[PDB]
Amino acid sequence: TYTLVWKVWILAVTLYYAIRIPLTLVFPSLFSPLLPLDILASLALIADIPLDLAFESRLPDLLAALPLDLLVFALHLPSPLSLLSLVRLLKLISVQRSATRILSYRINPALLRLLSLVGFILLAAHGIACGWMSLQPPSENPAGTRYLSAFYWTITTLTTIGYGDITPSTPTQTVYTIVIELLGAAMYGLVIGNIASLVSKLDAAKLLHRERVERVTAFLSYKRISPELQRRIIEYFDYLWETRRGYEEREVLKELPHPLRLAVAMEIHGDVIEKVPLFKGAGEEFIRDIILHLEPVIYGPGEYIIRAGEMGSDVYFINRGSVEVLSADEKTRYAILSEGQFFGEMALILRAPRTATVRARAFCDLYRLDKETFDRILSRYPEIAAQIQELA
Amino acid sequence: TYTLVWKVWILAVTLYYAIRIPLTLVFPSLFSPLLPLDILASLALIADIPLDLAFESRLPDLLAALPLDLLVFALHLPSPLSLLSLVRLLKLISVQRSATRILSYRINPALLRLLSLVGFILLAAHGIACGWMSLQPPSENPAGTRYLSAFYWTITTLTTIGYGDITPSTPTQTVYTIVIELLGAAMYGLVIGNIASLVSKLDAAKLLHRERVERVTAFLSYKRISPELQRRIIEYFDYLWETRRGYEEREVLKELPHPLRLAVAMEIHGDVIEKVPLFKGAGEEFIRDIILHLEPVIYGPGEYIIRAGEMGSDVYFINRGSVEVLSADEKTRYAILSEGQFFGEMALILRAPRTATVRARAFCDLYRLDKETFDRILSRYPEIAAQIQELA
Amino acid sequence: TYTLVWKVWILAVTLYYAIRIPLTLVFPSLFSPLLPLDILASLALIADIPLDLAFESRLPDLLAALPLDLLVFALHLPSPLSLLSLVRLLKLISVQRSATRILSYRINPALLRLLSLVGFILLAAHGIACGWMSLQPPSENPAGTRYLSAFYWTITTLTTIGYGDITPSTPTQTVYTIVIELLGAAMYGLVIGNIASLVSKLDAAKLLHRERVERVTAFLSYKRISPELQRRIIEYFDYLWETRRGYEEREVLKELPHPLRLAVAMEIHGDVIEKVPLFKGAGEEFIRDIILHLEPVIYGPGEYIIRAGEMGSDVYFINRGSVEVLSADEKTRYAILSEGQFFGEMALILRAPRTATVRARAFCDLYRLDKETFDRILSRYPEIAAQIQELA
Amino acid sequence: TYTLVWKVWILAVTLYYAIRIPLTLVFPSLFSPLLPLDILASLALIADIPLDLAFESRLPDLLAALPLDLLVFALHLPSPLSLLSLVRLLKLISVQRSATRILSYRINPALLRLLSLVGFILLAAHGIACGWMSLQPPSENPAGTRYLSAFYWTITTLTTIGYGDITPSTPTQTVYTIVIELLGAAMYGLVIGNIASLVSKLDAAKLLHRERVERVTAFLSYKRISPELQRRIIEYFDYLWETRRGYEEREVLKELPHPLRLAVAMEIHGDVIEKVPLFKGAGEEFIRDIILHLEPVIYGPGEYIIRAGEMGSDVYFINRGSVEVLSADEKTRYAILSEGQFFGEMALILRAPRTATVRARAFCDLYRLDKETFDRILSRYPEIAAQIQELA
Ligand SMILES: Nc1ncnc2c1ncn2[C@@H]1O[C@@H]2COP(=O)(O)O[C@H]2[C@H]1O
Ligand SMILES: Nc1ncnc2c1ncn2[C@@H]1O[C@@H]2COP(=O)(O)O[C@H]2[C@H]1O
Ligand SMILES: Nc1ncnc2c1ncn2[C@@H]1O[C@@H]2COP(=O)(O)O[C@H]2[C@H]1O
Ligand SMILES: Nc1ncnc2c1ncn2[C@@H]1O[C@@H]2COP(=O)(O)O[C@H]2[C@H]1O
Repeated sequence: TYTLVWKVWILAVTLYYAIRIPLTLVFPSLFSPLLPLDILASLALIADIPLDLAFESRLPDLLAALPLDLLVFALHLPSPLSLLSLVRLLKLISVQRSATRILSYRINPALLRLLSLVGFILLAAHGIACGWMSLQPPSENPAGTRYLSAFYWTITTLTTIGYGDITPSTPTQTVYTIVIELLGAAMYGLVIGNIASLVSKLDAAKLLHRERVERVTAFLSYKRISPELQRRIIEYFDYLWETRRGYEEREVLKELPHPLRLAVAMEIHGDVIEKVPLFKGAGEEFIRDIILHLEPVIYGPGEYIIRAGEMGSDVYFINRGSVEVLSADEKTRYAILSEGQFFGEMALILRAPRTATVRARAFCDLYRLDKETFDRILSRYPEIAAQIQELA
Repeated sequence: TYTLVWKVWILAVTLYYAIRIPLTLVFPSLFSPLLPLDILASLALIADIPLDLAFESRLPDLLAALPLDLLVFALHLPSPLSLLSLVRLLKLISVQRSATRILSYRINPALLRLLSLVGFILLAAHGIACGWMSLQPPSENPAGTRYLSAFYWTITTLTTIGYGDITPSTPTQTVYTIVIELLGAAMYGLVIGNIASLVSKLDAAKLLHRERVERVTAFLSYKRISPELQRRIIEYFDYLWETRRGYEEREVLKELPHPLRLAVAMEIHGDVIEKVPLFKGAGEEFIRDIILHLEPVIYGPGEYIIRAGEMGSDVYFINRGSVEVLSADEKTRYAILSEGQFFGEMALILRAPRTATVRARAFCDLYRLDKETFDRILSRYPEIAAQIQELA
Repeated sequence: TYTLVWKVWILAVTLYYAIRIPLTLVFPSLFSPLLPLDILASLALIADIPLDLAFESRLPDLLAALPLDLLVFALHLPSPLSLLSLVRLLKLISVQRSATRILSYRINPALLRLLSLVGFILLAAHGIACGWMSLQPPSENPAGTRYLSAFYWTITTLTTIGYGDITPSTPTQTVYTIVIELLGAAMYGLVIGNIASLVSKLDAAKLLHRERVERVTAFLSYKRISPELQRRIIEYFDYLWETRRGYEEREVLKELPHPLRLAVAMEIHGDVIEKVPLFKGAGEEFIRDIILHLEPVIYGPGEYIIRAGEMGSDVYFINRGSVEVLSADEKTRYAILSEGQFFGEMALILRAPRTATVRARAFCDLYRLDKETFDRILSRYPEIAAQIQELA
Repeated sequence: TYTLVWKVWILAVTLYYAIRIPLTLVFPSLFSPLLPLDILASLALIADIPLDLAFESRLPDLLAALPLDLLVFALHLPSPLSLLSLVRLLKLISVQRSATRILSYRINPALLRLLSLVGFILLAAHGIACGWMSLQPPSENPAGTRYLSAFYWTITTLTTIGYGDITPSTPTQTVYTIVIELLGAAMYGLVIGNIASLVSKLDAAKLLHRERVERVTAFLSYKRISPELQRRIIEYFDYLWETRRGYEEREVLKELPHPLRLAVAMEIHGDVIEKVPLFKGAGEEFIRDIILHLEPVIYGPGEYIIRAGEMGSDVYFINRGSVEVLSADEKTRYAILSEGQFFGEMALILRAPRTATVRARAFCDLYRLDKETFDRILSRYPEIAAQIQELA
């Protein structure tokens, strides 16, 4: 974690060069008072790439490492050959490359891109204000006022607002302004594109659920389905949103490898499976096969799970909801079942008519094992199969 | 439904503070005439969070609850310590959080976001106009004219229009204007991004259908398909758009749980299945299996459904279209079949050559059951199987 | 096709009212010279809704049908009660609703939306210019110059350019300008959103193919695949783009119903299947099953289709490419096969070692039938099965 | 590769006409000094379409081929009939059509579209500046200053900045400015839409992986999974990003035809399969079937692959990771397995209890063959089946 301090220090040093270099290009006086800071930052930049190689597309580091400054401000070079101090502003490409990889997971990449673009735009605005100040007529005005005027002009130009109170007066000013207008239009377009991209991907799951509900409702409208069934479907979809944001269990768990899927299935269904009379005293591999073949099914309130008198072929394990066991005529409540329990266990060993009616109080979200998968998997574990056959 | 009145009242109170607080910051005279309303709103805000806890990320409520105003306007504090009345404008974060959850289902979330952004932008424009009025030279002008001028300046700045008739004159005005230009560019970019996001998701189904038609047409172009077949396909796809917006039945009904899917299938196919000679007097579970295994198929106008003399293995139930039964030589019309009827019933009990030719008048949209699924499911209901075998 | 003329005439009439009504509101002189056109358009609008009901959300038609004009310009009503002539500009909602449904299939809906927005923006600019002219000081200037000035001001405002040479002078002008600035920002944001939506969906297939190629190349990079195989894959993907725009046959034909799929398969494979020694003299249903079970497979240049000495279980039908039959040692060319021919026919009746080597000159794009599907489908047609068994 | 030189030369010639034609329209003096270049470019354009037909929607070529210039500048035609020299600027449509097909694969098409739009915008700005210069009052000013002023005005207008220092003065200037404002708004909207489209599709894979991780984490949050399992899943997903950018092997290899899939599978698994005691001396087709039926599975660090005492039905081939073979009580390390080796080979010939415990050091990324697929495919190769049965 010691490299984060070095990265932050390098960011501070490059922001220092970004602010001072154009400012001292405009004002050559500011070179002796900030000399020790310049020397210290030059050493830091020289030593950075040794520390970049240790504990790990490269020209920017070499070009910003060597001190092309400290000589143009010492020998007092002319304007054409004084702009070679800005090669040290190529460190930003590397600072941004480091920042986009030491924060690619905690922060949304679109937001990181937008923030980096905003910072680059502010630095470029400072540089453009310095360039505008340089190519101005010499007048006796305070330096702060002349900076606040150049910065006001460049912010007015970059935002495409264009008040017009500060305008070009010389042909060189006009050419510079044309260039700055082009870059300002490009940068504002980039900002708008970044914002539009950031906003498009915000509510993806809500929009997907809304489109699914609209498509289902339109299809049921075509098939002339009664309003009661549509109301039940809309209440289901709403409950799905308020519980799992409209996500089916089967599609989420196909995004995982076999060991992780097995671990999740065990952590969900272990005690509930283990505490079954039929399967107690059986091995762990048989339990794993069952724990891997349970199919999620959500039953709405008042829906029929098992009806009295039907043949029946499935067993159900309650995971979240509640259930009422009732008579054939639905006059007497045998029992109320909650989490951790099960019903329909007397169907994996006999194919007899069912013994009661099962109804749902609220949304159930229970798992189900069919007798076909159970018989399929029972072929490879004959000991249990014998116990089941004797039980029958 | 009593909480909606309270939410609307809280919205009105916070819009009141949003309008009055900056206005009375600019004009300290407006504090006695609106004193009872201020007291009443202060009580409402104090009592709101007791009513927020009952019948249900929290600091904004506490910071807006306490009256940091009513003292800066009573003791006549100076400008640095007079801006502590605006902490009560943090209630907007909670009003927006309530609005985005008491209307997340009726309104498109993108539209709600755009409307909330527009309201926030108007409130911010009022506040920025007040701030611009505050840092103006003292002159004897009517208050309404000075507000209409500050509001004109801030609307001109926020929209990036920039007429330039009203411009900064002092360094403080220049700094304030630079800040306002930056926020105006950000807010306009946000508005444009919201509008682009809202417009991109408008005609999703039409675009999907258009891309499917284009891909199919291009693929048939590669395979050099005759124009008649392409014309038939385009007429089919068009009928699919004018009926179900280009949606396949099988993919729509996989978006539903087993009980809801069973209910929809029963409500679609119940009387049509029930009134079959072969299956009358059979149980409800057998009917449910058939009602669950019917496969949708749309036949175009003039298409062959059953041809005379073929072996044949399927039965068809008419759902929407019309049919003409015709001779082997297609000279005599045996019958015309409409909704609620069926044909090909003498194929689930014998594998004999067919007895007539079936043609479609218009698009049919009929269901079909194959003899393989029927035989598969007949294994678990032997009583019916015996009746079928004796019938054969 | 007579309704298109009526729709175009209604569009012309409503564009006439859109241009004349605000213009004659500004200039009350222009009411007698254009009186017959106004009467004729009023009759046309009165009679339109009788013709809207015949040969087929309704208030706009009734509100634009009755002549609320022809009285405000006849009795010379004052300004508050003179703006009731613009209710007849609600016909645009219906003209646009008709246009978006009589051209929803020929034109891209995004382009139609953009064009409708542009037309509405131009009409609104004309109306806003008229409103700006109305609330101007009375001066003796030519009407054309005053219109060209109001239109210049409104175009400068709506585009967010804001030259500033024409600016408000009165409080009413300032309020009107604030409103127009808000609507101009909204309309420009709408235009930008429409353009971004139109441009995002332009090159969908090319982008999908590019992402597939990038993903495949990156995955092969991880697995350290030799450059020759990567080059072969890239040449394949390129050929897929230059032939079918990167579309797999199997996914395109699952977008069609069973009769259309059968018709396409017959039109592709009919003569090629029919002219097979093994299957000649067989029925049409057997041919249909084969024509429905042929699987597309593209072989690259120089690839092995059948190798000498392998067991072999498949038959291949050439559809587009060319093939070279060669010896076990690949020294002698037995034959060259083109479209309409086949090879490997002596594998659906015996499971013997193969008799030659098959190589591809260029990309083949040939179909393949396995012996498993052939045996599966041969169970239900025993006569052919007997002929095959005797042939073996 | 000789056509690229001709295309570049044609691009240079059309950029020459784009710059000179409006410039010599404004300044009729510049027609004799550049006469030989004009003649040479006219010959080049005349000869281009012969070379367009050889070594290969056409009107632009014919309209730009004939010299409608060289006569309006020779006979000194008036202004209405002097604007017929610009028909030769229709060559740009063909230059762009050539550029969008000789670089559709190396360059992102969105970037190519943006660059072409930028170039067209710069050329249009030059033309608009020339048009603005033409309709200016005659004054004695240097030509360069008048161009730099017209270009400054058109760049200020096109970027929607609108300083306002240069404004219309005549009605013709006002109409021209209104037109230019409309085209500038359209072009800036097009640029913003292009940038937004380019930025939306940048980090597609990272966003897909982020959404998968968010959905999985939310679903596990609903099911109340312990933090240890969630931490293991997040470490897995992270390793998947740092290795294959979040791509599953099975979905990537379904994007390839059977020969390419077979070649990739052979190049991945060949030596590892070949060096197996059970399968040595067997044929190549049997090896191909195995090499086609190996299923990828990634095991995390510390995960159980084979547990001592279980029945066991699978064999594993190590591809990338490392493995530790351990005792039933996990006290003694039998061996450490690296790339190119395998374990569990004594399960495809007997269904005996396993003989050791297999654990993963780091992420493994190993392949697995089940005994069901092996038995399925062993039916069609009886010789090996006999060798396996005798081995058992
Ligand atoms: N007295 C009871 N208490 C709790 N559950 C019961 C009772 N009687 C029946 N059931 C359950 O109701 C089911 C209905 O018939 P099954 O064969 O599915 O198996 C039955 C049991 O799971
Ligand atoms: N006279 C008739 N009226 C109505 N439908 C008929 C008549 N004759 C035959 N059909 C139907 O036409 C079908 C053609 O042969 P099937 O064996 O499919 O079963 C036949 C019946 O469904
Ligand atoms: N002389 C030949 N001319 C054309 N095709 C041949 C010739 N000999 C063999 N073939 C084809 O090459 C195939 C190789 O072995 P098959 O059993 O697949 O069936 C063979 C035929 O399809
Ligand atoms: N001494 C050993 N060295 C390396 N691998 C072993 C050793 N003993 C067992 N194994 C492997 O561990 C596996 C555990 O039981 P299997 O039947 O899967 O087959 C076994 C071998 O693959």
